[PDB]
Amino acid sequence: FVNQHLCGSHLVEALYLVCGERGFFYTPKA
Amino acid sequence: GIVEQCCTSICSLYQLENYCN
Ligand code: NA
Repeated sequence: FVNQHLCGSHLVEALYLVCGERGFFYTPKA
Repeated sequence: GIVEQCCTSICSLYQLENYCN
């Protein structure tokens, strides 16, 4: 699920699943 | 940033994990 174009909620979902209990930062403007 | 690497080009686990805390 990671090796494709991921945008918007699809990208947040991938971060959520991969990062697990670490959590993540979603900084689209950086 | 993440949009350029994973939305307008193809994402990778290596890259995604750079955004985990
Ligand atoms: Na999870």
